[PDB]
Amino acid sequence: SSKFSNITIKNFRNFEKVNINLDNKNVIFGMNDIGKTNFLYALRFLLDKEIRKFGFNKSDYHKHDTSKKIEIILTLDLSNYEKDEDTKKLISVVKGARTSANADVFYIALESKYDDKELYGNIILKWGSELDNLIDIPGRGNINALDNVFKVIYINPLVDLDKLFAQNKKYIDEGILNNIKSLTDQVNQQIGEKGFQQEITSEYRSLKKSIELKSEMAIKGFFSDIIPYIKDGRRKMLSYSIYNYLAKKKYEDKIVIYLIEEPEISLHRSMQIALSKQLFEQSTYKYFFLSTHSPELLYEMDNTRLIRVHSTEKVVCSSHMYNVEEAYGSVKKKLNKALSSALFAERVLLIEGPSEKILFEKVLDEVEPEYELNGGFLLEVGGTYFNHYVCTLNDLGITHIIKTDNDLKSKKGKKGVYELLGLNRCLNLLGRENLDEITIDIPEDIKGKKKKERLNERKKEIFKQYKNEVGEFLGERIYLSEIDLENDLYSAIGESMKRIFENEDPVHYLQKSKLFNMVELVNNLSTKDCFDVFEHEKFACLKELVGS
Amino acid sequence: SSKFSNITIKNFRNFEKVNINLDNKNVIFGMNDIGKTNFLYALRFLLDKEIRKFGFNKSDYHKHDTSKKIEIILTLDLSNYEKDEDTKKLISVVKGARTSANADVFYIALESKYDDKELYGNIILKWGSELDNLIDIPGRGNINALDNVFKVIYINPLVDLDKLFAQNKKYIDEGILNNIKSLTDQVNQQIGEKGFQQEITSEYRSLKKSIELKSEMAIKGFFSDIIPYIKDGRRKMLSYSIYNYLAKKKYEDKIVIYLIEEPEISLHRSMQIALSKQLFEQSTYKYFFLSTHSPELLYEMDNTRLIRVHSTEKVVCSSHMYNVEEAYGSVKKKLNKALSSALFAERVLLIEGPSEKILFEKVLDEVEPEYELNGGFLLEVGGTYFNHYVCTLNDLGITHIIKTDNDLKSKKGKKGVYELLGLNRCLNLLGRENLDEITIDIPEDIKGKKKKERLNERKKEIFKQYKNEVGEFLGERIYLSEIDLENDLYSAIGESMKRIFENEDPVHYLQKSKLFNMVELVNNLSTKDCFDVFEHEKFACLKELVGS
Amino acid sequence: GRGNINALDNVFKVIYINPLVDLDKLFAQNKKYIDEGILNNIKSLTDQVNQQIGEKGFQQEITSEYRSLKKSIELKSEMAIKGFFSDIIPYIKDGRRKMLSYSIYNYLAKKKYEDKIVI
Repeated sequence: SSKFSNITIKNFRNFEKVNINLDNKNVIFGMNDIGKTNFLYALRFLLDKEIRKFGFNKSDYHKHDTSKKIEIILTLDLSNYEKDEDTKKLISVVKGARTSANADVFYIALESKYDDKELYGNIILKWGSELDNLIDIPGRGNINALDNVFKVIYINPLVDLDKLFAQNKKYIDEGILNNIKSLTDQVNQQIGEKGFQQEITSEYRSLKKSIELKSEMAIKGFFSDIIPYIKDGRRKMLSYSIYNYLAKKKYEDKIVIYLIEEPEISLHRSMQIALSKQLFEQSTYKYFFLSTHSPELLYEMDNTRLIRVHSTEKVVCSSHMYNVEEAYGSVKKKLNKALSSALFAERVLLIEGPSEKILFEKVLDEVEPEYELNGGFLLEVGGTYFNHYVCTLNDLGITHIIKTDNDLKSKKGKKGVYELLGLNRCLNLLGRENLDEITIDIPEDIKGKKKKERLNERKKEIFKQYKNEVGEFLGERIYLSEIDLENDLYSAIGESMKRIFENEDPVHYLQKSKLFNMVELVNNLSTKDCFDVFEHEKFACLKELVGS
Repeated sequence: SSKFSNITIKNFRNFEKVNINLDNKNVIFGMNDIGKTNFLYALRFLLDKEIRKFGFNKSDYHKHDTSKKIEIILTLDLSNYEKDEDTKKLISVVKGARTSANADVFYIALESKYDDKELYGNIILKWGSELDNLIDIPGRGNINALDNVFKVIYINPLVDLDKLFAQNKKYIDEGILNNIKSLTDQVNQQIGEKGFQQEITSEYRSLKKSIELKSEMAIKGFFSDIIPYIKDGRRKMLSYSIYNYLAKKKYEDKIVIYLIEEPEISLHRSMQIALSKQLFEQSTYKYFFLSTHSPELLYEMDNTRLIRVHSTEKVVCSSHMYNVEEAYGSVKKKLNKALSSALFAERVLLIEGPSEKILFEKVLDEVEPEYELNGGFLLEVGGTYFNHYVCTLNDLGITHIIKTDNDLKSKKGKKGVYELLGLNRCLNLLGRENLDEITIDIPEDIKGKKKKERLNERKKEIFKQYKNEVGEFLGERIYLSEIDLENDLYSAIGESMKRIFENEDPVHYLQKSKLFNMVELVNNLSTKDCFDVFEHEKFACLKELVGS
Repeated sequence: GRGNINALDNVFKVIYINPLVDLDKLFAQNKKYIDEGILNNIKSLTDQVNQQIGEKGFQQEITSEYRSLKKSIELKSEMAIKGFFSDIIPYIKDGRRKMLSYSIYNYLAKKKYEDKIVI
């Protein structure tokens, strides 16, 4: 359902052989800053006439090897031709280069072979329906048929608004203009109305065989300079405001593709969210490619493809089609802001709530305070299932770790029925179906602390029944507690928790106020306590997060 | 206890009259990008010889008025002279410009008066112990005594490592060097060992009345070019790695001041945290001024002064000495990451946990989804008191709003005693002392849901007793619920909550699993429900957050 | 000397004539230092430009786009804000304009630097 299928880059700079799936809206990010920039340049060379005329240098070839040929192919999908207007744009120019047998697909390729004597390898653009017999894109002079289809707008991080406005002023009443024109000449008559015009001529005439020297603008009219005025960081957003209005009117007849590199540069965090809303929520930017290091620039992300360039020197690329389902729509904004910062990390530990974050932040601080520097990240997920977070992180090649409590949820409208919520979420990551809800018989005289302890006994009983299902969880880096985190914490530092709280049952007291008591616990936690919790088998997720 | 007291900027560019307190480590941020840049330039003009020799242009004067004089004064504190080594650095150069009566203070001023005929206003640097009779800083030629005290290192956002390395190579064995030197000459003898050297001379000699042409490096030795090699974004951190080692050895005899502008540019989020740890935790950067738009660059902030430039055109500056107390040290990293993003907002709503964030994000989405674009922010605080967050936001001129539940906490080691935790935190913001803990008599047969309902009756009773104390909370934008959020939510949409949950007591069912049930609630919440919750008097904090 | 100037800078003013020079750029340096009832009519007429320029579809649509993006966008025209004197570049009635730059230097330096020795 997207015109842009995938792009292939062969032997171009650090790209040995890289295949990346695509969509209308694409966002690229990762550690390799060189790979992200070369990715945008590889798209410009294929589609931007100004950057393509310069040809390939020796450095652009992969590993500076001129024998290997540079090849950049863009695969397109024309299946939605019946209801896509921009698809008909491409068809009208391609004409007979398509075949009816493969009418759904169309290829746009860039081939380059290097000449030693000419010290210069030219760029030959081919297209066609079949990848085997691509034909040269027809052209006459400095323009070809491809330049009539696609117009590439590259938004530099740093831009002067007055300079770009001078480019758009020309194309963007008459009886009124005539009065302004005659009045413009009225300026020059009053300016001359005098001692300098006559003395510079007497000096010029003796020097060289009328020197009036009027004033600019009045010669060419008021339209020559019409720079804007509002009523550094603020004017950057007005340049985007010009781009939206300009490109639609100027390039309505062709497909416009935006290449936005690092737009968060010299931009406030609040404006980054404003730009993110305009990129995804608004239909103003139909097709763009975005390179960003800013998590706040993805707060409003939806219906986009996320491309992650790996930190390795091989320049491996992992792409994910990020789409928020309608069921998650009521918590979409909360979910995106938490996941946006996790895309840039290397290992993400899925925790439930803030009480786990308060504990883990203190424990990690004593054991390994540089865990975020090396790519670790604590992502808290509350109320929702793990599938949306795991699918996005898995496709992007990000190591995901899950630590959740074994919980039971009472079904509404019926008493005595409890859903196996803790197991179902871990089973959902493995693709298995939700387990049947169970009914446990608790007497009416058993309430409060006595009631909770009996429910814990069912959790331990349920945990033992699915002993093999837990075995599959550990292979998938899923860590399901027997009862909950507080009981696993008691197993690691029971002597410390009893001394810290002086209460004979520290687990019961910790769960009274989970946030406050966890803060009270971490304040009195010893350094050996943090190492004991870290080294304990029940907390293997902390060892997997640091990556030892 | 800090050498840098405050700085005064008068009639310099957009700074009409601005007074900013300072410390050794300073971070500046805000909407006004022009004010932050002019703030760093105002410091360079006072202390950087290279930027000071160019003098003041007409544009540098405030509102382009040359009548008003530009004045930049830096107030210093020399009280810690007995134990501060860098203080003795300044004393050794100032010599007799200090008086013993005001020995604790020293002024460094920049005065500029404009000449119409000379079209140029020079920079006159004065210093002295008394602000009334400042004396010209002694100098001879292009250097003065102040250039011997302070060395300003300005770190540009974009820097080439090889170029800065060429500046530091000179100042950073012999029998080994002698073998490398003779071997270097061995290159040239083997290079000549020939057809080009004789033919270009035959052409040159006929053209003009020996043309051997050897090879660079071999003439000046191997030390001329020694560029580094490791075994774009990665090399930026190595440039900082050079700066730490270079500046300490090169400028050990003088006070080095770093001016770092927008270092998050072209830097990964993980490296920003690495740089933040080096700025605050490490003692490598004793004195610096930091301009940043990145919240991740303040994850490790501590013992620094936060300067916030207001969004207004008057360029108002609010400064806060941010310091984390020892009591908050066990949750310092968790607290900083939440507060770092709140410094850049304009209105911050302090909520307790994520269940409040899940609800507020959905409600705000329907009512005002652009609330973060206009400066709103939801900051969740769990387990800790509000004083640390409110003091930082209040000093920076950021509107702070607090919404918390009226809670009771059981004291450890004793039953029947409950602390008025909900009221104490709101009283702590007003400066009042903690209230005396109360004891409520609950029978042993009353447990579970019946026990919670009796405790709610005490909360309503406690709420009515302190009816006037709640009145002072509303003036301070403190919103204390009578019982909790769930009961206030029932008051706003009771009909909707009963229909959504089908349970006769939706408040009791919502509190069973606060996270999951809140997600279940917001999914079925109507648009009119969000407007009813927003318009209700119990949720006036949402109206104060958007700023209507 | 005091600051960036010394007594020698008050005696001698050095004019360095580069082989390649743009006349319009050097003229912008000398325009400031080189009647009133006439200037007042030119000034009011300069404001008469801006009133007739706005007299309209772009000023309202860019604001609707800006206001939704960020919490009036009229955008007039340069020169009319600072007056006619901001840009007054010359016009005669590459090699020829080089001699006119010397023609400016002779007249400029004598009036501007009459009080000091010009080299």
